[PDB]
Amino acid sequence: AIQTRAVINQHGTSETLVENFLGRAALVMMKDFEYKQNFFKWTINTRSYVQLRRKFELFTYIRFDSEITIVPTIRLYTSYSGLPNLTLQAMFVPVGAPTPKSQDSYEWQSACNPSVFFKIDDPPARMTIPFMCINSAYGMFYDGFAGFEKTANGLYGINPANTMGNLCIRVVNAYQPVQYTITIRIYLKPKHIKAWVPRPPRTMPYMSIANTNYTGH
Amino acid sequence: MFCGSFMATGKVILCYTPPGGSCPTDRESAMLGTHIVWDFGLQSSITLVIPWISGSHFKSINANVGYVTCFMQTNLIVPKEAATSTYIIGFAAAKNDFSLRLMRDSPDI
Amino acid sequence: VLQLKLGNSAIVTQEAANMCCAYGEWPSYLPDNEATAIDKPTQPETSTDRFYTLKSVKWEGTSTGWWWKLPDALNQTGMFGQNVQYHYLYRSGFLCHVQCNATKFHQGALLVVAIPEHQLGKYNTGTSASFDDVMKGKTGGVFTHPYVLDDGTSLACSLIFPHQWINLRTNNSATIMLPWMNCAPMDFALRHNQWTLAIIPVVPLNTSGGTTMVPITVSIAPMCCEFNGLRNAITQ
Amino acid sequence: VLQLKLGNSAIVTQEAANMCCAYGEWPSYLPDNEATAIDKPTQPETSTDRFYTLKSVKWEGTSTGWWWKLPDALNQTGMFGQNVQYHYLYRSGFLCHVQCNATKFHQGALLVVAIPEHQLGKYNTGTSASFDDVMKGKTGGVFTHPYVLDDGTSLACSLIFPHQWINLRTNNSATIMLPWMNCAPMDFALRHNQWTLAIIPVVPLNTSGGTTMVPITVSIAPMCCEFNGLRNAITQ
Repeated sequence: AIQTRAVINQHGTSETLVENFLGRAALVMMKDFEYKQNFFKWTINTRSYVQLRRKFELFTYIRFDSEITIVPTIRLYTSYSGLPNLTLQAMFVPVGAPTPKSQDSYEWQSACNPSVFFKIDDPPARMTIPFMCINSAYGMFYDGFAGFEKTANGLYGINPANTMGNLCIRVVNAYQPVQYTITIRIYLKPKHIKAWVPRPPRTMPYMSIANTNYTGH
Repeated sequence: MFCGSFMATGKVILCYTPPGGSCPTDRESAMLGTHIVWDFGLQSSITLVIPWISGSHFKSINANVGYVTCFMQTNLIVPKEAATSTYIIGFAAAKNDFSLRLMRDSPDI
Repeated sequence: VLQLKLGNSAIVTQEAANMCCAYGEWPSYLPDNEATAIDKPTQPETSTDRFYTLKSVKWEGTSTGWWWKLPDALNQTGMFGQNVQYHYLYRSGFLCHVQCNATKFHQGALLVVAIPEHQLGKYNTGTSASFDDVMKGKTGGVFTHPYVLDDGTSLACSLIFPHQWINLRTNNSATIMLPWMNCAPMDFALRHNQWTLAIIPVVPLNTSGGTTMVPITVSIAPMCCEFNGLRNAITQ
Repeated sequence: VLQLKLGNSAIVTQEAANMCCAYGEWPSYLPDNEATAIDKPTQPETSTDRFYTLKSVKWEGTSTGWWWKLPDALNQTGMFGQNVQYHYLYRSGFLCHVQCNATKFHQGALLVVAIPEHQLGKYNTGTSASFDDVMKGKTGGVFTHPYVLDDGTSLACSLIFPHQWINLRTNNSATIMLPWMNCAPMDFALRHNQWTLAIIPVVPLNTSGGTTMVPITVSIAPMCCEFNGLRNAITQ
């Protein structure tokens, strides 16, 4: 209710660079799983949260490299004996490879899927995912269909080339006597960001994750 | 931009109040301040150059930084065949001297 | 189409911009050779040199005319009006601009004539015009006998004064610039009127499907304002 | 004996004219390299750069002191006061002159100290000073505990600020010139006080056959006034 005014002195424009605008490491996913689904699985995408989705949708094509940081926290259940230093495996599955179906699955040993073995009591794991798209840039808006046949006409705006891959995290020494609950936080920091064809910002609230429908308010 | 008929004519007063002043209440107050006597009968569009604006976040809210006001100098004159009602649309932009700092989270969900 | 930018104000006008200079003399400041015999004035370059737009008048089919006496019309308006109330000596030119808004189906002719030292008439009486008759302010006066120009002269011969013709089929704007018209270097603004801008409908306005309204816009801007100094040091 | 001529005003002062410059910096206009980041101001060279003489105060044997906060003391006085009410941004220096009139049989010492950003104290309470306590206008305030300088500091250490001594047996006048003291290029005059001129009777005034009155005269003159522009054209 106080109408205060201050003299503003500014100089320089490096702060408003698109590299700095989109180069902020933000939460992209956060999931909790129990001792025994039994593991963490999530396909990498930006549209999970409204803020980052709106930030990215201001442009039509963005090409960037992805830096992923995994911050695990462990909370015990029910006597107490301390927080175990469980080993964690985080594996990136590209778009052309199968994903595991269980904790003791065969794809955990694949030599073509990058894997990071890190412990709870260590600094968070970190790896960089290069630009891994068929096209030269990601497309946030697709005015087209995947194919010429049915069961694809129901997927409008979905381009298979726009998928970023699957990230799977498990606990190698999962079986423990008592219990534990593990929370995984994924931080994504785009790097070498380049963007094209800016678009009007989104105004109406989102109605779905992959269909740009809109409602009132 | 005045989106009226070709023969529609008239005048308006486009006043600009510097920050800290009071917005005009009648045409006389508008004429005494900085203004342009826009005649849309001849010029279909007009351009205003605001000298400077400023603001930030400090409950504290930044004070007003001025107003842009329009008053109807004459009455609208149209032929019999033309429509008796017209419309005006406006646009905004910034110059090369604009700047921003301290990137934050936009409230628009 | 151009802009008549003058300091803080601007008017969108037509491409004509003939800008008839009264007696072929641009307004100018009082020369040094004549300023020594009287008190030295201080010139306000701002913001008295700006366009003051009066309320638009209505041009109907029975209008006789309108006259505005200067600097009486601006004696109580803006910075010029503020200045004349505090300085007892005044000297400036003028730049009067008249604009009309009409369709292509309207007709009528206006005579924008600046009459210097126009003394009012008061037809059919031996008593001079009262103070209320001459000092009409920014509202202005209305001609009662425009044929005789309200002074016993003739409107036919009024073209000897600086005048501009507005013919609705040819043009819609007029611009007359008036220099200092006085027999003395400076004069008192609150009691004497150097000029008198008059608009007379020589040819009546007429139409069939038109609005029969045709507003008229008048704008006056002092050109080279001079006032007696009010902050001269008395030391030494 | 000389004259302190400044535009429209002049004061007859003594030959001392020490003219202590605060922190050894003459007041000056805001430099171009710093004016690009903010709105460009327009400097009034007249008549804000003139001496404003307040009503004389009375120096008795029990006086505690007087303080005047700037530009609050001049916020409603003359052309400066008129300017601050219409422009929302202000920046200027100051030139404070204090003169005392006393006979050769009078004694007493005054400390004319200009305290920057002097925040008031309000002894023995947890509540801040009200608006009426700080903005006293041209009347000025009166110290209640001059020993602690009404802020919890010490008058003993107040000599670190720009100060001038008035010793009735040596001199009767003081002159302190203050530049722009702020962390921002320009500031709002109606809500913030950059300086605070204070006169404190360190040594009480005393006499036997004197008048016990000894009036004190205070004069403040803005030096380089700057205000935000109010007549910038919006065309083009």
